[PDB]
Amino acid sequence: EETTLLEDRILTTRNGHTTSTTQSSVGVTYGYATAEDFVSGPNTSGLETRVVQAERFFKTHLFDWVTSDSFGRCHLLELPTDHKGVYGSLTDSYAYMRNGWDVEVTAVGNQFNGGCLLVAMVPELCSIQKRELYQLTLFPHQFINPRTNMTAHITVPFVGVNRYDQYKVHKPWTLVVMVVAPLTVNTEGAPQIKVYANIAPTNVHVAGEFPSKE
Amino acid sequence: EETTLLEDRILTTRNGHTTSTTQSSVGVTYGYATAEDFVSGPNTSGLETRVVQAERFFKTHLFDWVTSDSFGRCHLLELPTDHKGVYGSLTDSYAYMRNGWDVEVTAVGNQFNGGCLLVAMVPELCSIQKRELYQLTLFPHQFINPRTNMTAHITVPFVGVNRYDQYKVHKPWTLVVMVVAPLTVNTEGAPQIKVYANIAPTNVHVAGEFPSKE
Amino acid sequence: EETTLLEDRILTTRNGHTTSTTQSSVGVTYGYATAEDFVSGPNTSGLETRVVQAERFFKTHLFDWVTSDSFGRCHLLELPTDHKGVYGSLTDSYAYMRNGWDVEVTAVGNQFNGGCLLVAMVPELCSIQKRELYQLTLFPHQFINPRTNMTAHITVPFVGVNRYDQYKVHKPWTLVVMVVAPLTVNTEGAPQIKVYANIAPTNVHVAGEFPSKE
Amino acid sequence: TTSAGESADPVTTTVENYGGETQIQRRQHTDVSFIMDRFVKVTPQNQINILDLMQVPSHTLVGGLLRASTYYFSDLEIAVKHEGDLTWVPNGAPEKALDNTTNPTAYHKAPLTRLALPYTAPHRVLATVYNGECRYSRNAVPNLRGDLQVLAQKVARTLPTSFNYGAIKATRVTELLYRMKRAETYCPRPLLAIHPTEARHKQKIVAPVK
Amino acid sequence: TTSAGESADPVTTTVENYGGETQIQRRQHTDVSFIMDRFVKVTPQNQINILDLMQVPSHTLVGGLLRASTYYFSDLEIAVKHEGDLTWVPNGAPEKALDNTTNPTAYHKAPLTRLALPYTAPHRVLATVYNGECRYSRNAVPNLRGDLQVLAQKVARTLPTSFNYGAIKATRVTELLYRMKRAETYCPRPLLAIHPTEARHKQKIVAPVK
Amino acid sequence: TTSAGESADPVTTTVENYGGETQIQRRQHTDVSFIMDRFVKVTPQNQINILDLMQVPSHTLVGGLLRASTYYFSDLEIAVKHEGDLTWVPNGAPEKALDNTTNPTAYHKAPLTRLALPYTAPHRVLATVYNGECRYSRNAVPNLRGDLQVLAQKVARTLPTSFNYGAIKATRVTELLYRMKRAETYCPRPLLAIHPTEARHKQKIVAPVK
Repeated sequence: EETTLLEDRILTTRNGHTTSTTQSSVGVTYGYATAEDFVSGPNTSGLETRVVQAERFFKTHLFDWVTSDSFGRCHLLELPTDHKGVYGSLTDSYAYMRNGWDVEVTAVGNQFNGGCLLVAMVPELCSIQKRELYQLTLFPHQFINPRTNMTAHITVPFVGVNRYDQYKVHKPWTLVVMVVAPLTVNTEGAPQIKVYANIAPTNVHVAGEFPSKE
Repeated sequence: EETTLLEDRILTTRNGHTTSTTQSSVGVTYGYATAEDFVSGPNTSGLETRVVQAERFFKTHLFDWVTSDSFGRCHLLELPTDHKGVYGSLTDSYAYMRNGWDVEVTAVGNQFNGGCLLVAMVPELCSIQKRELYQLTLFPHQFINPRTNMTAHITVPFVGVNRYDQYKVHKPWTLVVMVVAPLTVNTEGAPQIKVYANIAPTNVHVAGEFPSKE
Repeated sequence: EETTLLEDRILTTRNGHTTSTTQSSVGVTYGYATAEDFVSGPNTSGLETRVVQAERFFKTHLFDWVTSDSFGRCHLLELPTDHKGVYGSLTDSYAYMRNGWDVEVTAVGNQFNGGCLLVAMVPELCSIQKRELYQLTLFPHQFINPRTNMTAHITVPFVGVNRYDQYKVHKPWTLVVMVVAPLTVNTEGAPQIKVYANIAPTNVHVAGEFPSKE
Repeated sequence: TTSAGESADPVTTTVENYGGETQIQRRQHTDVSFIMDRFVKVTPQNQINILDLMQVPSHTLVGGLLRASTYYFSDLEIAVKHEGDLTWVPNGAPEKALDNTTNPTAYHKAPLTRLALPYTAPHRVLATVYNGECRYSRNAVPNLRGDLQVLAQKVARTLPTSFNYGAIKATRVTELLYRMKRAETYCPRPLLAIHPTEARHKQKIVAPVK
Repeated sequence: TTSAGESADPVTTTVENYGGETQIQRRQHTDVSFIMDRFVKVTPQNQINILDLMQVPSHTLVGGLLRASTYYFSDLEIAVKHEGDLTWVPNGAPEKALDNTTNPTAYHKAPLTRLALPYTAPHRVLATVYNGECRYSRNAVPNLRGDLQVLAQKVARTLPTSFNYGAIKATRVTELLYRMKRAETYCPRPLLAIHPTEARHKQKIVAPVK
Repeated sequence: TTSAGESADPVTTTVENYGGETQIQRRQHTDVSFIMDRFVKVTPQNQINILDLMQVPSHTLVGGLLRASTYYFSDLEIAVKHEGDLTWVPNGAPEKALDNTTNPTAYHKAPLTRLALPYTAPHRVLATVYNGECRYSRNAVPNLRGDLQVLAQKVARTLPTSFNYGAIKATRVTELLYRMKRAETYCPRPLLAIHPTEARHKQKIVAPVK
């Protein structure tokens, strides 16, 4: 790690013409793989194309971490979610798509806060009982713990029973942020911490072009 | 030294099957020597043995450092002291013994405290006048100063007019902790600092086995 | 930069038999050059001499940075200023002089203060309008920003339309400290920061010895 | 050892850190292929049974461990106790095909029929859990955001119709057991022991005689 | 990039940091010698004019940019519209020398006289600003300390008498233009655009016809 | 130089840090063997005197410096002014041996007797201070914990009986001086100057004549 009152664990991620820099890095977690599997299979008959213009960061607010949230308070975000940009327009121009996710979650208070957040990328999240939250570390994850860091970064591939997805009927991944230890503010911490996601789709491939409404 | 708000001066001491780790290390002070002198002399006639099972950490509370303690407030611990474990049982099974000491003293408050502690290992401490406390640095020592560290570590050998001791009538070493600058708590320090010792006997040799009470 | 709550950006400057050390260094700014130009020109006819005994630090208070000072509050110090030591006596014993300046400016509060100071060395400072203060970074400078550092160091050469000066009628350099962002004290900062200069003349050369008053 | 806890990089210390010695381990029993490869009983339907591994109760060894994976592959064996003849039909068949004997039909031979069946789904792998719909003619699935409450919309979902190993039919099927062959498991998911009321979960364990 | 802001070490990022490409630049027009080398009009005195570059209005291109340097060097060209003959005298001349024709005198030839003049000051370089006095017989200059207010003492100061390129005199001089030749500039000083009332300073820019 | 003050690692700067120069030093006078090797007077007992270096007053040079060590070794010289003959007996002797002349007895020869004596204790080294008891038949020594107050129990302790260089006896011994030969000192202990009332301790120092 590196130096006096603040830090040099310093990472710049680039996705397209968008960059993000943290000085409290902790590294990135690669989930299930280091690369995607084959993008060109039998089910697309050679008709698929990469659309590099969608591989870039978009942003959404997740929740506000406050002192009354207890162990097991969660916020889920299913992926893909509403995107009003060029990724979002792909889902209405092509019948089949596949992409992984480069995920960056922020919880900035200051180093006088306490408590701890687990951020995780779960596939096919249909239900999670309370007792299973004790095993959420089974999934690609990283913690946000104020005394160390303010950013979590997980990079995950496309997964699914099928090589290309139809995102209007299926959501392969859910970002989950879970409170593992309640926020403490003491005399000097931030009164609450807003949690934000900066997400980039990676390796987006589309196949099967739709008509227009003309 | 090493990095932002907390630190990497990181030491793990092992004595037997017991370990101790600090992240605010400052190093260890070796007193009077780097090794013990000869363990096998004329006075034991080749009958002495090492008992490696006693070389491990035991713990005792020393005192509570509070804001009303002034320069020269001391706490002495004569060594050996009461040990209800295998070292302690050696002193009742053998007439003569020798061992050095690996000493670890802790004073955890936080980095918003001020004040300073001198910890020292003095041989044959029978009396210490107030004015002599200005020269306690003559002895194997180290400071505990909150802004830098919470641990002192001194490693000292067996010393004595005789090569093996009889600990039921003589105490070769006294651990002394002395307040050199009074504790300050300001708005953010710990209200007081409890001082604890973690001590391991080193190189214990015994000779001259006693009867039992049977 | 380097480590936990405090720092190792550690510089010792020596000028004569005087030293100054900071642990929050940030480096030194060299203005307009790395060396002086020629010290021995036609205008002194070979009669000039170096007087190494004047090359050392002298000290003056500049101002007290308080929370009511707004952007653009300045404190100027014209150089040379009153010196009651051997540099000061040179200005009354020789008609012509030249020297550069090694300048060290201090603003110690603590790391819980906020706000920012620009320190700059301006030549021939006769007037400065408010709008020009936005371009004071044109001049040899460095910032003092509490969260990073407490010291600014600028080293500048002799400059002038003439190779040797007459300091009783012309002041080539003005030290200016300017408030760029107002001081914040919050619950833990220093209530105000006194600003001090530690200045050493460098390369002092004199020519043209005056009578006495005898 | 100390480490950065936030990282997620696995940290495995050993007893050597205080003078012990790590021993050898033989882990043949927690190998996925071996442990998944034993029969498990299911409660059969009187006549038509579609072969769906999610029918094995979640508390059993094979149900417990199959649900601890997201995606899986295997071939299958079944053993069936039935009256009449047993017909099996692959994934994708019309259900009326269950009545035509050119489809694999096994004639009754006491006490039971055990069959090796291939994986027939149209997918490279199947899933124990699937966050979506297979019916088209609907309205799009929402992009849910929120806490755990939000997941209650999904409870009326049945796993896609293509997630099966075909179906079998006989006049009466009395007993059905499945056995996963050549199993592969991907992406672990939670595995829960019983939660004790007491400090330790206590059970009568098998002990000598008197 | 992140850097230590307090340092003053120049930090120049490029569009490459997010996938762009830095282009080539041709900077011939912001070269000091070229840009300073054009004539600029000054308001003349009826007869004696001392040649002092600080006479060109501060808002002009050459006045704007000459004041953005502390010390400067150049030779000079002047073009002068005048009645009679024009005499020039170097730096340091008695003003009564302006009436003696052996000193460089140009005889009237319509419409104007343009002359190349050398730098004649006794200083290696001249300054646009000078914090001091040239009159001796005075009392010493103070060592001022304080805020900006302290600088108001200096307003009645005129630049040293030696800071000039001589002087010219004719019966009537009607127009005078200066042009700096071979200019050198040292130690940059502030250069101010117009301050807008609005979000953007707007002007009628030269556009086609109708 | 800056350093970590808590460390205890000796830090010795020099005048070179600001342009001075460290000179050569000749330290022959603060060598333990040399400085300990001079006679020092003790107040004798009328007849039996046991030879115990802790008898030399703590304020003297040899008493001051002997108490600044924990353990020490030396041989010994004594010079004794006495009536009759002087008998010495080694460490461990019965005191009635002091009356038998085969034990080293020196016959009176004016003005005094000076003798070289060996170290005779049964210990490899002797100590100026000893935190314990030599009498057995007692109860065990406590393991004291507490502040300085706790050390007041120990004041009635006399140094072990074996800590001596024998004993001497004569009809009257009038003067006794000890001189440590070949001295070795281990583990430094405090050495105290006089504490002044004033800013500086002032004394009449030896000066010329008038």
